[PDB]
Amino acid sequence: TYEVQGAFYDSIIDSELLNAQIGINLSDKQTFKMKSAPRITGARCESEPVDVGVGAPIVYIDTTGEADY
Amino acid sequence: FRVVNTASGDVTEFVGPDVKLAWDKIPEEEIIPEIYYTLEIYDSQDRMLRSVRIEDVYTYDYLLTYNKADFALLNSGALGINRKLRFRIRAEGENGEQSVGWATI
Repeated sequence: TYEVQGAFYDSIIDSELLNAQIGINLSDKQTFKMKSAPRITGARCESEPVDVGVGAPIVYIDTTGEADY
Repeated sequence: FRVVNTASGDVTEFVGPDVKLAWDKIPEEEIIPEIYYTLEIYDSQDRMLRSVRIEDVYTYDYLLTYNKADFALLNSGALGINRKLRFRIRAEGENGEQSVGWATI
């Protein structure tokens, strides 16, 4: 997690002023937790549920994470 | 007596880091001998920063370094800057003074 504070600075603020933060108007503090990458946990193969013939091989994978896709 | 760096929309607003302060030549200088323009800088809450004697130059520059250090630690005593500033000048020579021009801005 990281807390973020931002603020615009005009030409008045020099590098030292920017470091000191004195000449700038800090904004509100916003906190967010960085997401976690997807990790696979298990794999399996099953036959396709069918009435006749032989089902095609279907592979299952089980994962945990946050990735949208 | 004006600042040529003033923001387009607002005269009271200046955009640059240094005040591009410029004025006009006094029309009677030609008859007058050598002349010097005394420039006085006023801090907020009426305090006066410095009085600078300027001669032969009609456009004065107040470098950002002056605002940052010349008076942040001298008058205020702490690291900082001044935004609300008042500027005003006069035109005077030796063996006399011209207090009418002392009144400016």
